[PDB]
Amino acid sequence: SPPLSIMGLMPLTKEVAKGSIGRGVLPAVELAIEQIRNESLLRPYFLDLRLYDTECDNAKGLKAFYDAIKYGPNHLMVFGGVCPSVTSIIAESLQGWNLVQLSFAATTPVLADKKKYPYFFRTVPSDNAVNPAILKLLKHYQWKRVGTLTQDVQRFSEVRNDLTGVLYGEDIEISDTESFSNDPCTSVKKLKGNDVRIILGQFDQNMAAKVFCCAYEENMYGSKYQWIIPGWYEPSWWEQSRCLRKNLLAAMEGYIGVDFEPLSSKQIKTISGKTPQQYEREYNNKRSGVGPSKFHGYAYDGIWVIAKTLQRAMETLHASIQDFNYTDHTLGRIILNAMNETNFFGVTGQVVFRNGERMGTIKFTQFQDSREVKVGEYNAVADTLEIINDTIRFQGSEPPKDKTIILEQLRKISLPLYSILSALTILGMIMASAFLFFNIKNRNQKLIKMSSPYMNNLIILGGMLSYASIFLFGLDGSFVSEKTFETLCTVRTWILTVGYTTAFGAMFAKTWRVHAIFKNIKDQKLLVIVGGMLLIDLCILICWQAVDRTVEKYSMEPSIRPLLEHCENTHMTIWLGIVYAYKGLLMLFGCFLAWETDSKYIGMSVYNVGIMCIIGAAVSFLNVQFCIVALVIIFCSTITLCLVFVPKLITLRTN
Amino acid sequence: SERRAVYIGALFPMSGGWPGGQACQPAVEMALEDVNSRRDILPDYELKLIHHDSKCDPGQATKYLYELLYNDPIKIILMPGCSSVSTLVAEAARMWNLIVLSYGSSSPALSNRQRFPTFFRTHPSATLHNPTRVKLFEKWGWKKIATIQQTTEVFTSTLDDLEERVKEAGIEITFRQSFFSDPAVPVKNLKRQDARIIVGLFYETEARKVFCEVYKERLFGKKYVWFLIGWYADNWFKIYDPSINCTVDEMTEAVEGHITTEIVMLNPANTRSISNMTSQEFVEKLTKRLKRHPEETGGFQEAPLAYDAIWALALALNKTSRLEDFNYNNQTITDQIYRAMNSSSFEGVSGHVVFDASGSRMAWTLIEQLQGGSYKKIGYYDSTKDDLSWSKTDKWIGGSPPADQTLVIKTFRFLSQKLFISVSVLSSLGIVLAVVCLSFNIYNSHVRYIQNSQPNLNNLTAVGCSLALAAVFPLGLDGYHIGRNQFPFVCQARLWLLGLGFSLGYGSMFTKIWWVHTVFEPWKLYATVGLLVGMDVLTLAIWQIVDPLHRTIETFAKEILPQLEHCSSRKMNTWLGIFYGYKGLLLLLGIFLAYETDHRAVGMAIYNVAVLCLITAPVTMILSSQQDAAFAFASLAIVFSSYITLVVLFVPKMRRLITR
Repeated sequence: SPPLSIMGLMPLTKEVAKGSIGRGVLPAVELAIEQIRNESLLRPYFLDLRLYDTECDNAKGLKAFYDAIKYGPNHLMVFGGVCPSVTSIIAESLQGWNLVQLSFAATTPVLADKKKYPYFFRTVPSDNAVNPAILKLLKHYQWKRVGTLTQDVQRFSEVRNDLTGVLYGEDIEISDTESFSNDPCTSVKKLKGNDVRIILGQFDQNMAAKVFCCAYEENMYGSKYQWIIPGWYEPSWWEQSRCLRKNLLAAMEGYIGVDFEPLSSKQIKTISGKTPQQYEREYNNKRSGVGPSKFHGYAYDGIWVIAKTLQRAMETLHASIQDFNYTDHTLGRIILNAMNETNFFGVTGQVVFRNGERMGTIKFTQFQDSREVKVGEYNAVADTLEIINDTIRFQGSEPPKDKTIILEQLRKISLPLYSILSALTILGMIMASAFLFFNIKNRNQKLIKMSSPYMNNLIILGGMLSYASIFLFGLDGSFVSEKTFETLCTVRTWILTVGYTTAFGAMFAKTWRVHAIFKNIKDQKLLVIVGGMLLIDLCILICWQAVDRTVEKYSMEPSIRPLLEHCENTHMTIWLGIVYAYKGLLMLFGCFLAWETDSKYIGMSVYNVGIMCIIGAAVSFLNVQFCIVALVIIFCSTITLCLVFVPKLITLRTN
Repeated sequence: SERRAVYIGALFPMSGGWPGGQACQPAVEMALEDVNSRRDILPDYELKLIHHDSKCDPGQATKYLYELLYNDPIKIILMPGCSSVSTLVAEAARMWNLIVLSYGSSSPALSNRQRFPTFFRTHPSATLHNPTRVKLFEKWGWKKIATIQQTTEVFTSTLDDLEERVKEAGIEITFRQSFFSDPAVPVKNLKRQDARIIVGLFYETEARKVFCEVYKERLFGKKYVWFLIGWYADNWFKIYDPSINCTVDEMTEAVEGHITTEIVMLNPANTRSISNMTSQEFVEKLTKRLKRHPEETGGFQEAPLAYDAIWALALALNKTSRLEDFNYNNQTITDQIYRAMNSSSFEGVSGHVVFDASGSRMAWTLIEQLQGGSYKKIGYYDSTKDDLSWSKTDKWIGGSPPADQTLVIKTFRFLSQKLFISVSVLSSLGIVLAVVCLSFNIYNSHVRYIQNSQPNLNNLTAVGCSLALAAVFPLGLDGYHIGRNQFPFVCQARLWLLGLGFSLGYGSMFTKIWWVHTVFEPWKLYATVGLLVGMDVLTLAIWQIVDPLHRTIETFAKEILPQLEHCSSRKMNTWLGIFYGYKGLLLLLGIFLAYETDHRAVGMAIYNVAVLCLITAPVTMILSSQQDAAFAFASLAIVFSSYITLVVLFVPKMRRLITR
């Protein structure tokens, strides 16, 4: 039978880490070969795979290539996807012996050297496309604003290059793209600052140590995080010291990794009619030392697929014979023929070569620290991220948040104690109006001259103005939304303090003329004093009208929020010191006449109200707290008011 | 002896970065042939100069290579200058284990001593030059490193070597930027990175786009720094490209003085070679073999290293001065030559044949800022010491190799104003004050026929005046102003002002009894003033808590950088500030008490006095004291005029009444 010297050589020593398992898949492929031999399908092909476990020593592979040429017979093509270094060697070798061949195994998008990968090919490649699945996630996990980092191993560096590649048409906010070498906690902070909500990393299972470490540091185990990686970062690495072994498992929990979908889910009669179930049965079993090297599925796949393209070009060559040498450039043309023809309903999947690209899907698991829910496999056909429904072990129902939160508004009022407050304020003002109607409507025994004289009803009126204007501007609490934009409640407080200072100056000029006569009609002069008060008042009123205390403030809040509301004027303390001075103007004469000696207690209550205004400034520094503070302020205000009323009520007792 | 043709592993980079030495190879081979001719030293073999064209066919090159490995005879070495495929074979050697022979690869790639076992290539990283450039930085006094690079894998290796040196340097790697294609963005970032000490790495055309970006930024100044090396060509700078858009004039201007260099790329002098050839005669022979355009002379300067390597092979030969029993394996003579390699170092005519750690060359390094674009190679780093012959052609920052981190700002840490008018009026006031004190004392000691029978209040008046004088001394110009003694003075100053404030309100004490007289013995007003002093001591403890006053101030810049730490001065906890506000509150209390009420004329004087005190309160409130250098001490004169009115009262009719 016309033998088939095949370039059946790859790094497969027992020392060769998976290369041992490579031999562990050799037998299987050999079995496949034996199967093919059992098939004897493309006789007279007597498949003489010129075989050499290349043992992975770069120089060993060198001398291999060497003898392969010199001593080695007319072998066929790339038993490969083994040793990235010597891979590259082959990459160079691509057209070497007028050469051309293909592995299919390694994801090393180093393979991308279509320049070099002109005269060579491969199928199982870099899962950067998982981005699309991730896009599917961006669909399914419903995110569009994400950042990531990597321990940029020259691979993982190249991987991040591929990531940038994936950022092609990235119709979603690549909310960041960090990276790392070892500075996990450092980047951990950096990215907590990047509003940690989701995470993908290219790092060593080794590097994974510090990874999980910085993780448990942040530990933002919620929609404030996401775990994304690959079994490339070694299998059982989580199964494989800073973080809590608890928090370690926590990281392993929900750990969203992914790798190749090892084989066809429908474990049916393969494209080779092999019940892929029975296929794998025999695989593990006859394998008899393991299940074959992780590519076991892809391993025997490539076996049969070599065979496939083999029979394909076998037809294409029956078109023409077995005398090909390395000189046979036309045979290389026929190779390119079967190469363009690298496409079929491959067993593991309708294995075609989308620019050499394996036609497949990729298992995607969310490790719940052992529940590696390999739910998803982007059927590269559609990259149809076939997810095992309900396999989701999602912390919340949160499909990946895209760096979002919640606007926490400030505003703080009870509106009922405040309703009760407005009620009581109206009550005080109304009782004031009533008692005044009495005192005037009953002002016939105008029996006070050489005392608080019988004309103090005017002062009572000034007090009524005070207390009413107070009721209003205090009832100016929390729903100004009608205007709430320098809503002229400025003028509310303005008229408030106006009536206030009016009532104040009433007793002021009273005691003024009083102590004056006490040394050794004047209603006009007192009215003049109050008028000058109101004059400076309207002056500063226009002044702050130029300032023109829309309710605006600022704060962040939790349950995540941000508070902002307060009325503050352009005169940050200018008008403030102004009011302070206006007040001291009275408080002085107050304490003065207090020393001079009825209305002394009135001046006392006034100074009390001054201390109250101080507390109000404090509340301005202070929320609904400050709201109740203003409430208590108005309370003390009406309190001094009724206190004044009680002095008159003494006469009602006399009455 | 017997010129047994030794299989000489030769594939010329017929295509190559400089695929013209590929020819010069033959010429160097000619030289070698000349050597093979002048085999007198040890003719005991010839070269089976297995000649091929490297031809940049990297993969196919390697194919033919193997073919040679697959071919006779027992071969010698590499015909390499550039790495990639060579580098591959270099990794490969041990398997066959032959002479790692490039020359024109400074490639940090050379460093893989593990892999780079047989390494042999003249070109070496100018990082040492960079380190010499560090020395030059030293010669610049530069110690703060700002750099970037179009991230060539070359420039990658660079960035490493950079980092290598920077570590070895232990100098401030002030900035490590980079580039890939057009970092004009990162250029603006460097603007943001606040350019003072600049260097970058790219290729003549990458360099072209670079200079384009440069002229764009136009940030040319002693801030900017065109620190470079001879990776590109002069014309690559000097000649302009149509693909550009910037101002070849402006950019040209920028190009001048651009710092760069190149090692001594050939025999500097024309001495008779190791082959008794003049470097002149070298260039002669160059021209001789120059059968094509000397313009088209690829590896022209390299051809120097080429025939050099010819002679160098010859050196190893005459060292060995048959042993052919080596295979790609058989390692006896292999190790023999390996020793000869550990022994490989000489004095070649191109330069004292210098084996770097990996045998690479080493010699003086011409060093040329693009001196008016006539890059004056004013340095020659004798790699032995990298001893830069500093020919000092520097047309540079000051004409000068200035230092890195070009920024040196001032600070207005204080001021004095000479206290000129200040200290003047200060001495004047102290004089008049002591004068009035003695005058009243003379008026004192004998009288009873005045308002009462004792000017005990004159004492508290003098106390306030003493406070005034003391503060003139205390917060004057002898604690951080004219006199330079703060480290103690400022320290001692912590007390000075404080002390004086004590006597402040002394004279006002009478008011209390006057208030009592407003009601209308000495124990009453005595206890009153005692309580005043007690409040004073309370605030003094508050200050002792609120201490550390002689403090820093105040942020500002200045106009050769300038800053203004404007007048670092008395500054402590504003708690004591509020305490002073409270003291002034008590004062205003006294003020109103006066507003209430001879002794009446005395009280009117005291009213004017409280008015002056109110004035002083503003200067207090003028603590802002923007022009503090022109603000303080008006209140001292206030106190002066106050005590003046006091004595004016106490003088004439007071004598008439009390004494005479």
